[PDB]
Order: sequence, then structure tokens, then C-alpha cells
Amino acid sequence: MSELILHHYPTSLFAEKARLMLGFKGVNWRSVTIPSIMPKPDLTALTGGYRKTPVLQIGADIYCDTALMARRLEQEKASPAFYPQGQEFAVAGLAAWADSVLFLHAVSLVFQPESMPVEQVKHQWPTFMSRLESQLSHGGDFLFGAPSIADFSVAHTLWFLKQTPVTAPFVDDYPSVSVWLDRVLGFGHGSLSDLSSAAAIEIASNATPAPLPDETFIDPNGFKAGDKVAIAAVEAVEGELMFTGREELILRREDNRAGVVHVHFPRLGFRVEKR
Amino acid sequence: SELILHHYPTSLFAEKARLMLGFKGVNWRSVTIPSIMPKPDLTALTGGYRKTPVLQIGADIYCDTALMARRLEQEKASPAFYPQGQEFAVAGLAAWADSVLFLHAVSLVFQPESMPVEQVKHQWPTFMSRLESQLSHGGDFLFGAPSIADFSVAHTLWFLKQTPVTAPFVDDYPSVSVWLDRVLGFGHGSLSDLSSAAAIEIASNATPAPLPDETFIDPNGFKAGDKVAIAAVDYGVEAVEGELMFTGREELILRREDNRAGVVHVHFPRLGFRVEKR
Amino acid sequence: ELILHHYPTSLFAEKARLMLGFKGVNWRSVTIPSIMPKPDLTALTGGYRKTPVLQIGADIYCDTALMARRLEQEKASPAFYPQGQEFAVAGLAAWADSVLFLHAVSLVFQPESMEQVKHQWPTFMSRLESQLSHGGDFLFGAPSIADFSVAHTLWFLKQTPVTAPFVDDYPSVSVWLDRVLGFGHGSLSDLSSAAAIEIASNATPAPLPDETFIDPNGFKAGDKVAIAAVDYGVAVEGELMFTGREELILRREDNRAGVVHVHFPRLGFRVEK
Amino acid sequence: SELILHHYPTSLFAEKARLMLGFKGVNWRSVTIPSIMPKPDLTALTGGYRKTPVLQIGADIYCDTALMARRLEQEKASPAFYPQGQEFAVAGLAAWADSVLFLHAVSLVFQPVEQVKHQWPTFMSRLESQLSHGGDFLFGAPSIADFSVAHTLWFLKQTPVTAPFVDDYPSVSVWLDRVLGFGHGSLSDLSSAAAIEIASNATPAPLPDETFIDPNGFKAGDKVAIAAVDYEAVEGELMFTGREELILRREDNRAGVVHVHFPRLGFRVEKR
Repeated sequence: MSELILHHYPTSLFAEKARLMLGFKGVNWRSVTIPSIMPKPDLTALTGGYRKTPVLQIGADIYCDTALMARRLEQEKASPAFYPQGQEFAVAGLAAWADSVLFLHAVSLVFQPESMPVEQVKHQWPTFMSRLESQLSHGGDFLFGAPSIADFSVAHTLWFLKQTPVTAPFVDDYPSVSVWLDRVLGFGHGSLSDLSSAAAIEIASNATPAPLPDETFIDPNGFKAGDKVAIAAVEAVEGELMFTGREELILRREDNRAGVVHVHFPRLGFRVEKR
Repeated sequence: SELILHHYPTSLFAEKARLMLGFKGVNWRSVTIPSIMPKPDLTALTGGYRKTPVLQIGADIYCDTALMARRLEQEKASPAFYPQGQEFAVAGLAAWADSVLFLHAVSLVFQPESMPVEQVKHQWPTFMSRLESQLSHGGDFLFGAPSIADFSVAHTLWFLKQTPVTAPFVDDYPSVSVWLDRVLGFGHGSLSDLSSAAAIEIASNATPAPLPDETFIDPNGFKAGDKVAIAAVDYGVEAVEGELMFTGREELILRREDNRAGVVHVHFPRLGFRVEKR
Repeated sequence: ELILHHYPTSLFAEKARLMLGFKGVNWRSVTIPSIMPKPDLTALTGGYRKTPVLQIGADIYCDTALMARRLEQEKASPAFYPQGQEFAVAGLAAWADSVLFLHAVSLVFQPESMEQVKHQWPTFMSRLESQLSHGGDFLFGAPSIADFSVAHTLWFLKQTPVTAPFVDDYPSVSVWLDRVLGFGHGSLSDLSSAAAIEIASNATPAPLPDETFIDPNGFKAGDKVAIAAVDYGVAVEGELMFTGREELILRREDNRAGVVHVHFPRLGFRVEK
Repeated sequence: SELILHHYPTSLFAEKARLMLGFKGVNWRSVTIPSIMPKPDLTALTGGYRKTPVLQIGADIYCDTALMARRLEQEKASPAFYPQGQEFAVAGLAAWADSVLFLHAVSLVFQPVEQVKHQWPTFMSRLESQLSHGGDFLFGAPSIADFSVAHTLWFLKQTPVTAPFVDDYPSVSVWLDRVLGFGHGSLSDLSSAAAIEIASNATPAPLPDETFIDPNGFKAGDKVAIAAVDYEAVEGELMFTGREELILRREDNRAGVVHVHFPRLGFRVEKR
């Protein structure tokens, strides 16, 4: 009931970073395969309706957003660190930038007919890569020296390019970049055991949610524990707020199959509204 | 003596060959080629054909996955890519999947929606429903026993599985999805990395295998000893020049001498390749 | 309202399933969890593992044999035990559920075998075929709880193609089997393990049946007893509300479910003070 | 040479061999054994020892699940059945599981039950205790022992009434899911007729390079019969006597020359 459970579609390119993250942490995990097909009732039984995946379940706690997932893992196994001491702000920021701008570029490059506004993406790509090549040319192991969540965010974008002969040069034309990527990819996926989605529900149902964090925080919007709330990504999830924090929001819901569950959201990328 | 595969490891396009190695249960060497042009260690063996994956055994180089299957079949007969009594039917189905089916699958995936298509979208359900109808009967594989055809069909589906948006193109037919996992489950076999340079040396030290004893009269009058170029019909640019050593029902063999790799025999199928006198 | 707790996937639960269809009732189905811990069930049950288990309100009925009898009470027709054939029907059914069934699981689970199960089996089948050869609808002419017991084992065999021939090779048998399976599972609606509990704490147990019994072991209501299954017991503490010819009843207090009555048949259950 | 397993698909006992194949990850061919007798096709290969499952590679036939593991180990080394430096401890635990634990489980499922039930909790609590430490497998790295134990538990759970014996000790489930997680691997059907032909066409593998003095004096070239200890003896020429193995040559009308492999343990060798 305290096992790390990942809800994902195993063949998806988009889910690769989460698996790599587990690989980096060297942990055992349970793999729950989710449907490509709508709807995904077994999944929303845990989520309350949030369907972007991967999702991480530990017992009766559900964690939404890979970015949040990274932090939760950090609580689970400190070492090696996603966020190395003294670089916390810098790492997160680079990681967020990669997750947005870099990722967008990479996917636009790959998913177009020539691989069998894109023009602006092509136009911008070289500056990003040349800058990466330049930093790497100095022989550092990782972007921040020591490995961090930022490597995975950048590495994930590059993984798409490596998929086809046509897109591979976008990474490969810069040699230093290529060696670095193999190093991040070399982390693996950890060790996984298949789990049914049915069982996953049963585990949540049996289990009791973890104790809330002791952090004291004043919500800039005056949201407080006990408030009835809905949270949505920028399918909203309805529930009772249990916590407001610098990094997370926790909401409580009861499900007919899964029972009482706590769903975690990061502040960033999510909006909270009253009801 | 070792089987050597020259490929790009992360390429979706090279998956079928890897599965082929898995089905055979053979141990092979993996040579990781460059995405970037040109590919000198590769053309050192090929003579400039650059479509991979490519199969090397000693100083014999095999081009085209369709040919590769037959060479494999020679190396390990069972389990068979072409089951007895179903040979023509299997080859034809694979050829169809390799072209028509593959084309649809790639069109669907490599479009912006995933991050003439309309015709492809219109067509796709006809193929999938048919496949679903056959599988619903509980047959393990397309022809009873497994075949090169399962792989050819499976390879196309593998592209769809890559994306959440495209996965329903497979997942909507349950029988297909089960079958697909079975085909993918043969895996890639057992590999050890081999450097590209090491591969050239192996060719140099090796000597090309004896030619087939088959007797055939070429349709176009080509004969052993003619000076020839061979090119893929699609990609006339990378023609390969040499001395025709064998012309056969399934095969053309050409001898060339490379400054690094030495004397080498390069094998091409009749299908998809053109022979020009030189 | 009628609820079954079972494993919908389990081959073993088919019999309880066929029973409801035959009575044609509407029931609510609580799936029993695949993972190991099954507290959702045990709160009602108080410790009895084996399924299916039948719940009405605050009364839990353990053992399908008993279940058939409570069913009989709930809707009388068609009867599980036809009038004037009651003993014979119970016996054959008990024989099938024990001997015939055990042979069938063995044939499946232990096909390498030769008491020699494979050696025995043809005798049972040739006998069934002969009786059936007479155009009988059902084993006792009217349909019986007995037909289900026999049918269930045969169906189990047919679920795997290798074992099918054990059934399939007897032709008259096949027809009869289909007629039995025709009853289907009736009509069901899903229900939470959670919901069921609320009904237990919410509801009150039905009134005790009233018959006078001299319990052979001097067991009388208000004694504190543990009731345990003889074959696979690991017991259920409680207080004996009732000791009867067909039933024994236990009251227990459960924190989630509060006060409930558990019903056990006399056969296969041991009582202790 | 392909890996061929002849087995009863529904047999609960046959699952251990199936699991072993999956752990190894080497694709295999599946020949179903008919529930009927005669089984002229299997017998042709083994000479009648009918205990199954059986592993066939060409003209070499391996009997006994423990022997199979060693043969598989030779075929592909990793992941190992017998991790280096733990080999004896692993073999012994596995043998113990194969006998005492498995026998307890069969008793519960199909039937000294009281003694069995009385005993079982000791084994299970001991297993929970080791498992609570959070190690991945029984010897750390996965081993043959994990399957032998896991197999008996899976067996228990095949029928609902007996599942509580596993279920009642919840700590074991995480390790159990993980062992069972390996699966059966990649299998495709092969007909018994086709299997016989594979044997007929093949020639037995080279004998092992081992010098050994047989304790009872048997020698290569001796003519013998080999039987299970509690039992139907196949008759032949003793090709090899070794520390783990005895190899028997026999000839069959359809099969042709075939080599049958037996472990020393559990088999009696007679000068016959």
C-alpha cells in the first residue's frame, strides 16, 4: 500500500520522462497501463477527472503533474537529488523553460510530414542547440554539474528527435549534446512490476491518506483548509481543500469505488476556484 | 561469422529488423550508425547504399530488410519467417503491409495533430476492422504460425502506439492489440555493441561467402562478370558499382573493393532495385 | 434487497450466479477485491473467507447450500427442492458438490494424474448419459438444486478446451447442460463494498425463525460461541441467537457495520464454547 | 536449437516450468500434451517417463524441473538461476520448497491436513519476517529459489478457498507480485508431430567435458534402465555420468536417436 505506482501508457513518447525519473531514483515501481481510449474511468476514479498522465499513486495519495511527481519522489528517496543544494531556483527554472519552450519546439519538429508555425521553430532551434553544444563542449557531466531534474526535462525533448532518421540530426549535429543525452538516457526505467488498474483502485480504497504536511502558509487568495474547491489545469476536480502550500495543494474527495482519496496539485499550472 | 546489424538504435524505422532478430533468437552485434551525413564507415561496406538497417556477415553485406529475412532464414531455419506451404501468400502480405499499410501508419502519426491524410483516415478503418475480424477467432498469428508478415504488420502499428492521439487507431480493436503485444514480445534478442571500425576490419579479414549454386538466366541479359551499377528504384542517387557476381531469383550479388574494407560482396533483391550496365 | 459478494471472474462463483437467474431475482453485486486484504467483506462476515456470500440487510448468509435455502424462503418458485423429492435432491447435490466437483478441479489442475480420478470419471459420465438418454428434462424431472451442482462442475471443465472432451464426449449430456445454463444470472446492479457496510450498520436483523430444537450438544441461545468452518477454517466469535435444524445464527458487533447476524448451516461448521 | 517445452497447459504443477522460462526471457515453443492416454508423441521422446513437463532441444530431452533450470542456465547465463556465491544455498532452499512447502500446499488444495495446517503458519511468518526488510528477492538477486516458493503460493491462490493461506500474510504480496511479474515469456505453439521431426532430424549435443567417477561404478557404454525413485523405467545406453547428470541414449522409431537427461537426485540407475 506504500508502493510507488505509475499510471501511464507504456509505449507513449510523452511518458518517457517519468520513467526516466524513476530510473534516476533507482526505485521499484508498479506499472499501471491506462487506456488510450476515452474514457478512463479507473483512472478518474483516483483523479476525479484529471487525465493528463503519467500520474503517480502512493496508496490513497494521487499526485498530478510530473513536476510535482519529481518533488514527491525527492521526499521518497533523497539521493540522488533532483534539486541539488544551492541550485534549487536555477534548476527548476531551467526545467520549466525546457518543459515549455524547448518541448514545444521539439514536438513541432518531429510531428510533421517530412519525418515520414514549424518554420519559426526550425528557425529558432539552432540557437538552443548551439548554446547547449557550447556549454557541453567544456566536459561537464550534466547541465548543472551534478545530475538534476533539468537534465531530464531537456533530455526528454531530445528523445523525440532521436526517434526518426529525419529528425535525429537536430540532436546529432551537435556531438557534445549527443554524448550528454546518452548519459541521461542511461539512467533507465528502474524495475517495474505490472499492476492492474482494478488493483490500483483497491489499494487506494484500503489505504489511508498520508498525513498532511506541517507547513504554514497564507494563501494569496485566502483559500483555507476546509473550503470547498475545484482545481483545474490551465475536467476540473471537485473537493475539499486540506492543504495550501508553497509547492502544493491537496484536495479531498470520495469515490464510489476508490473511496476517500487525496489528490495533489502543484500551484503552478493549476487554477483554484471556489465553490 | 557474427551477425552484424548496422542501425540507428532509437529509430522507429529500424524496429522491424530488431524484432526479426528477436524472433530468430540469434546473437548479434550492434553497430550504431550516424544520423548525420555522410556515413563513411557504412559506405565503406555498402558502396554508398545508405538505407539501414543493414546486415553484415563478414565480407557479405545485405541491403534491404526483405532480403535480410531470407539470409536469416538461411542462418537459422526455425522458427520460420516463411512457413512451408504458405510462402507466396506470406511474402505478398508482408509486401503489402510494408508499403500500403506502412504508408498509412506514418501519415497518421507524423502530423501536427499528434503533438493525403484525409484519405488515409478514411481508409484506415477498413484495414483494422478486417484484422479485428480475423483475430477475433483466436488464432495466434496471421498465418497460424508466425511469419515475417506478423512483423511487417506489427511494425506499422508500432508507430501508432507511440502517441496518445494515435494509439486508438490500434487500441479500438481489442483483438489486434493483444496480437500486437504478442508479436512485440519476441523482443530483440541478444546483442553486444561493435564499433563501426571493428566492423570494417571484420570484413577485411573475412572473405566473401561462396556464391549460390542456383542456375538462372537473367531477364535482361545480365551475366556474371558484367560491370554494373545497382540502385534502389526510389533512390537512384546512391547507386552501387561493381562486378556482378550472381543473378538469381531472389538475389543479385556484386563485388567491390574498398580501400579500407577490402573485397566485399553486396547483396540486393530483385525487387525495388534496378540494374544498369556499366 | 439481495446482494452477492463474489469474484465475477471466478469459475467457482458460477453456481451461486446461476442460482439467482433460476429464481430470476434482481440482485446487487459486490466485487471482492483481488488484492489480499478483504476487510470490506470480513466486517460483515466476522472472519469467514469463502465466497460467494449473501447479504440481506443485516443478515449474512454463509455457504451456498444455505444460500439456496434462504433463497427458497425469499421467492418460493421455482423451487430448488421439488416437493416429495427433497432428501434425494439435497443428497445428490451434496454428492456432486463434493465428489463430482473435486474430480473436475483435479482433472483441470492436475491432468497428470491417474483414488485415480481419470480412472473414475468415465463411470460417472456414462451413468449420467444413460439417465439422460431417456429424454429427461432435469435430473429429477423437475429442475433441482441438484442440476446446478452437477452442471457447475461440467461447465468448469468446458472452460478450457483441453478438458472439454471430458464433458463433450457425452452427447446427451451436452443438451442437458445447455438447458441448465440457460437460466443465466438474472439481473444485477453493481454495489460498493462500502455501500454494503452502511446497510449492515443501518439495518436490523430479521426476526429469528421459531422452531424448537434440542441441540445435540446442548447449545442454546445466549451462549458465547465461535463458529468455524470445518474444512478450511483458520473462527467467528459471537453470541448464539439460534440453533436449528438447518441453521445456526450468530450476532456480533462490528465497528464499521455494527450489529449483524451471521447464518451458518449445520453441515460443515463446528461450534465451540 | 529451439527451446521446446512439452506440458499440460492447465496443470498447476506445470506453471513452475513456465515461469522459469519467462524469467530467462528466451523465447520458446509450446507443445501441448493431451489429457488423454496414449500419448504416443511424448513417449516417443522420453521412452515413457511421463512425468512432465519436459524440455526438448533437438534430440536432447531434459526431465525434471531442477535439471531444466541448469540447462537453461547454460543456454543463456543472465539473469542467473544460481547467483554466483550463493549457489548451494539457493539450490537447497529450492529443493526444500519443492518438497516440504509444495507438498503442504497440494495437501491443502486437494485434501495430514491437520498437521499441514498446524505447520503452515511457521513457514509463512518466517517468510514475512525476511520480507519486511524490503529486499527484492530471497537471496537479493533473483534466483531459482524465488520461483519454487512463489510457485507454491500461486498454487494456493488458484482456488478461492485456499487463497487465505497466502492472503493471511499480507507482507508477502509485494515480493510475490514481483516474482510472478516475470510471466511466461514468448511462446508459440508447436505440434507434437513437428517436435518429433525436430528430434529425428537433429543429433544429440556433444557430451559434457567432465571426468567423474560414478559411485556405484556405472560407466559410459553401460546398458541400463533409469527410473524415478518412487516408481516405468526407460531403458538405454548410458552415455554420461556426471555430478549433476546422467545421459541415456535410446532409439525410437519415429524419433530416431535421442538423448535423455536425468539428474542424479530422485532417479535410480539399474544395470538392467
